[PDB]
Amino acid sequence: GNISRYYTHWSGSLEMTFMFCGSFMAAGKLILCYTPPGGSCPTTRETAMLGTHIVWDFGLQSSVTLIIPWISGSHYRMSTNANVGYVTCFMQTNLIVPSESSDTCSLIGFIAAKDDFSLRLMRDSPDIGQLHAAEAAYQ
Amino acid sequence: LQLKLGNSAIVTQEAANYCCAYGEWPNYLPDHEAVAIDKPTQPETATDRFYTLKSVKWETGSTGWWWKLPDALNNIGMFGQNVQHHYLYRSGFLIHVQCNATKFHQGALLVVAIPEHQRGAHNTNTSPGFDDIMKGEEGGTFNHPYVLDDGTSLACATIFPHQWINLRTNNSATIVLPWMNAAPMDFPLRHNQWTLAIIPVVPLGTRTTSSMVPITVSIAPMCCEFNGLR
Amino acid sequence: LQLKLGNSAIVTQEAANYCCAYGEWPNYLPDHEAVAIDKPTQPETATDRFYTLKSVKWETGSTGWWWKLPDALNNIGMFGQNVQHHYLYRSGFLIHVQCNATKFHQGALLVVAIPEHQRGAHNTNTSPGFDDIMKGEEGGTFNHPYVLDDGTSLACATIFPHQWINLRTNNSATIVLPWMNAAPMDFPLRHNQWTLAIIPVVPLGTRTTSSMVPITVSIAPMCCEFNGLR
Amino acid sequence: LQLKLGNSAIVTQEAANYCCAYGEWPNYLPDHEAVAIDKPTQPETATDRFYTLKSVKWETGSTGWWWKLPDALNNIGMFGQNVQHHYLYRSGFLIHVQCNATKFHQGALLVVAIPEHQRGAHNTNTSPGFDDIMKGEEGGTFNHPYVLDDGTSLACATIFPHQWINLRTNNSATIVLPWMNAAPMDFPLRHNQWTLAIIPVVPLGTRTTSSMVPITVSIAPMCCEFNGLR
Amino acid sequence: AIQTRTVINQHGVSETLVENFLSRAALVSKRSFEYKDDKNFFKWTINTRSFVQLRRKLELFTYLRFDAEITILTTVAVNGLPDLTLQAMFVPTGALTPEKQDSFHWQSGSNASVFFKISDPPARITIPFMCINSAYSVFYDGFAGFEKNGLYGINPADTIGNLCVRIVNEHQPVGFTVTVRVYMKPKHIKAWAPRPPRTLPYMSIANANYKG
Repeated sequence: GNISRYYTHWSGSLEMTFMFCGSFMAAGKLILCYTPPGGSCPTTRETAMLGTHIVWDFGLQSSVTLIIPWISGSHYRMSTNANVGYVTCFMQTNLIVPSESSDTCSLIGFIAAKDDFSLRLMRDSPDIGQLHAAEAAYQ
Repeated sequence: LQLKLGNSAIVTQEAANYCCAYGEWPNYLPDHEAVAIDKPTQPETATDRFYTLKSVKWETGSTGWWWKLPDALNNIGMFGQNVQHHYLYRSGFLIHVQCNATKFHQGALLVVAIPEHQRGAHNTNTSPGFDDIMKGEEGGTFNHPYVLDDGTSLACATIFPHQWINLRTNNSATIVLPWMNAAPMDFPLRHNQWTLAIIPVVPLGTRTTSSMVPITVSIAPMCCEFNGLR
Repeated sequence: LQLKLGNSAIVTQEAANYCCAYGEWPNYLPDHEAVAIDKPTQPETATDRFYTLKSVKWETGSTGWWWKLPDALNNIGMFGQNVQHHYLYRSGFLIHVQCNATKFHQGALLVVAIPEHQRGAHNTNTSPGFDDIMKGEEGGTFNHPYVLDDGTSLACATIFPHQWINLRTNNSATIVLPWMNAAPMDFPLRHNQWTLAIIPVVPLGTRTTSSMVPITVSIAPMCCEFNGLR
Repeated sequence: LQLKLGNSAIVTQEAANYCCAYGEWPNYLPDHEAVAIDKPTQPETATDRFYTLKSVKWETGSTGWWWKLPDALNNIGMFGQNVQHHYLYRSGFLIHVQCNATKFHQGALLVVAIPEHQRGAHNTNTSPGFDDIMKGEEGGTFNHPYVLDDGTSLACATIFPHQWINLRTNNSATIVLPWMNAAPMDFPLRHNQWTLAIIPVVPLGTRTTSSMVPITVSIAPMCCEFNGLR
Repeated sequence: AIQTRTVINQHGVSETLVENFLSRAALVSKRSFEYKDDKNFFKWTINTRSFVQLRRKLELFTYLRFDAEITILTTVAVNGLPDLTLQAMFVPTGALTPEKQDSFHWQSGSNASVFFKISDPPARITIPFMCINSAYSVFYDGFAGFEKNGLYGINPADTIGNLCVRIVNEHQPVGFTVTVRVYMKPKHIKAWAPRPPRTLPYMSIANANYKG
C-alpha cells in the first residue's frame, strides 16, 4: 500500500496469507471468499460458498494463502477506483477449543505482491505531510 | 492436502483415503449408452465444485442426519440453476464429511451413502409425502436410526458405500459416488439416487454435559451432465 | 538437534529452519577490504559461543522486548572483555529465540532483527539519551510496539530479517545475522548494528488469567574479529 | 443461405455479401495483449448467437433508427445476463439488417455502424443524459439525421463501416464489426463501442399514402469474452 | 464522490528502479537573505532531511550511496534588476565555513567555488560521494560521542558539507532580496536494507521522535 502510493497506476496479482494463532487443539472452519471487481460482497455464509472460496480447516493447517487475481486500480482527476474486489471471511463452524486453551483465538493477515505486479507514473505520496530544529542547518 | 475442484477448495491438513463407491469412478456417459437425448451437454466446471452445506451440531442425543442427492443441491448455485432449467441430468458425487473435535471428544459416526433410500414412515400405513422426503439443503434427521428409517437394520448398513469416523483415528470421510441408476439420465427434481446418511453409532462424549462437535458436509457434483437445450 | 558452538550448546529436539538475513552468511573480512588496521585478529572460538540471556516473562500485557547488538553482549564473557580492550570489531550473529509453552498456550511473536534501529522518543523533541538506548544484557521493552518505537509501522516490519513464532506450529526461531555496516570494522561500545526485537503480535492466552511463557534468547557472535593489539 | 450461429438461425434465400468493418475480422484477445485480468473467459456459444430485435416500421416520415452496442443487448439473454454478472467484456458483432418490401416499394437506407458515436443535443449546452443515450433494445430515433445528431454530416457518414439497402437491388445488409476500442476489455454497462444507425436517405414510397416496410435487426455477439469470475 | 475504472495495460519494472525512484532534482533548501554591505549570505548544511517527503523516501532505506547534483536557482527582488555575480562555495567537512560576507574563507583555494550570474542558466555542480564509509547511514543506531550528550543518531561519517552562497558584488544604493533555491538530484544511487515507511509525523530534524 505504501510503495504503491508513490505511483499513479498499479497493476498485478496479490498474495494474501492468513495465519491462525489459536492453540494447538483449537479447531474450526472458515470460508475465505474472493469477490471479483464489480461483484457484490457476500453478506451470508451461503452466498459466500457460492463464489470463489476456500473452506479452510484451521484445526491442523495454521496458514492458508490465496492468489488475488489482478486488481489494478489507478488515480483520476477530471475520482477514485473504489470497489475493485473483496476478501471476506465467514464462520463455517464454531470455534472448538479444549477447556484449558483460551476461549478466544486470533487471525492475522498478510499481503504481498506477486512477480506480475507493476507500478507506473511516479508521484508524491500523500501519507506524511508537513518542525523542530529546522533552522539549525543554517545558523 | 487440498480438495481443489473449481473455485471451491477444501483446505485441510489430514485426509487419508477416499471410499470409491462399488469400486466405480464417476465417468461421463459413454458413446454407446447415449442413444437417447442427443449429446448431453457438459458445463465441465460450472456445476463441478464443492457445495459446502450448513454444518450440523452433533451432541449426545443426536440420532443422525441425512441429505438426499441431488435434492440437497437442487436450489444451490449453478447446479441448482441447471436443475430448474434442464429436464435430465447425470452426475456422480464427491462427498467430504469432516468433524471438528479435540482429542478429548469421543464418538463414532457411520457415514453411509445409500442408493435409492426409499424411506418408510413410523406407525402408519400412509407413505411419506413430498415434505417428508424433499428436505433440500437443510436435510433431515433420523427418527429411528437403528432401523435406518426403512424397516431394515443399521448394523447391516455397511453393505452400502460407507466410511467410519472414529474421533480417535480420524475426523474426516470421503465417499466418491458414481452414477447409480437403472436409466442413464434421470429427473433431478423428483427422484434421488443417493442418500448421504451420517449416523452416530457411538454417541458423543466429554465431561461437561454439553459436548458438541461440528459436522461439515461438502458435496461436489462429479461429471455432471444435463440435456441439450442449446 | 543441538546448536553446538564452543563450550556452549543449545540442546533441543525441535528446530526446523534458520533465517539467513538478506541471504548472507557471516564470513570473515576478505583480503581486499582489509586495507585498514592490519590483519584484524580472530580468537576463532573465545567469543564465538552462545551467550544465553536471562529469560523474559511473556504474559498477556507484554508489549515486546528488544536487545541491541553488540550492546547486549558488551559486558558478558570473552566477547565483553574483548570489547573493553579492543577498539574495533566485526561480527555476525547467530540468534536463537525459544519459547516454553504447552499445547494449551496460544499467541504469535514477530522475532525481527532490525539493522540500525535508531529509536525515537514519544511526545518530545529531545533525542533518546544514552540510558534510553544502551540497556545491556537486560534489554528494553517496547513502549509503542505498533510503531516499532520509531514512527514506522510494525505491520511492515517483515521487510527486515524476521521469523514468526506461532505457538501452534513452532516455539523457536533462528536468525543468522551477517555484518551489517557501511564500514568493515566499527566501535562496539557506541554503535549498534542490529536490534533483535521480539514483539507479540497475537497476545498470550490460556484460561486462568495469569498465562505466562518463558522466552529465552541465545546470541552467538559469528566470525567475530577485533583489531590487532598483539 | 442461412446465417446459422448457435441455436439461432436467420433462414433467408438472398444475402449477397457482408461488410467487414475496416477489413478486420473479430478474433479473440491475443496472448500478448492479455497482460491484464488473467485469461478472459469465453462461453464460446452461450452469447454468440443472433439476438433479433423488435422490428421497426419504416414509413415515409421516418428519420432513422439507432441502436448502441452493447447497450442494445445488455438486458437480453445470456449476453445480458453475463453483462450484469461480469465487469469486463470484449466482443465483435455480426449485424444483419433486413427489409420486407415488394417490388413496388422504393427507398434507400444507409445502414452505418459508427465507432463511438458520441451524440450531441440540439439547441442547448447541457450534455445528453443517461436516458437520452442508453435506450436498450428499443433503441432511439434520429432527431436530425442530416447531421447524424452530432454536428457532422450524413453525406460523409460513408467514411464509417456501412452498407446500402436500395430496395431495387437488395433488402438486406450485413456488417461484421470487430472489437473497436483503445483498451482490450471495456465496461458494457457504461460505454458503447458501436452505434448501428439505419437512416433512410431516400424515403419510402408507393402510391396509397401509408407505405410501410418492416426493418428487422439481428445482432450476434462475435468472439465475446468476459473476465474470469470462476 | 464519483467512482471510475479503466483497463490498465502495464508491463515492465524499469520505473521502480531505485535510480528512477530517487533521481529527481528535489528542492532541498530555500532561503531569503537581504544584501547591504548566518545573516546576509546563504549557508546551508547539506542534508536530506529538510523536507519530509524526500526524507520519507530516503528513510525507506538503511544505507545510501549517491553523488549529489546540486542546482542553485537564485532569484532577486528589490526592496529593473541588476546582473549580480554570486559565489556558491561547497565547504566540505574539515574545511572552515564562512561567517561573514567578506570573510577570507570565500577566497578558498581548496573549496569548490562556483561563480555565476543571475542572467545565466542556474548553476549546477556534482558533489561526489563524500562519506568516510561505503554508504551514508540514513539511520544510525549509535552516538556521535560519549562525552556528555554526544547525540544519538548522529554519524560523524555522514556529513556532506556546507553550501555557502554569497554575492560577490559590493554594496549598492539599492536594497534587494536574494532567494536561493537549492535543488539536489541524487545520482549513481545504490541502496541497501529497505525499511518500513514512517507512519507518524516527524517532530524534529535531528531524530526520529514521534507524537502519535
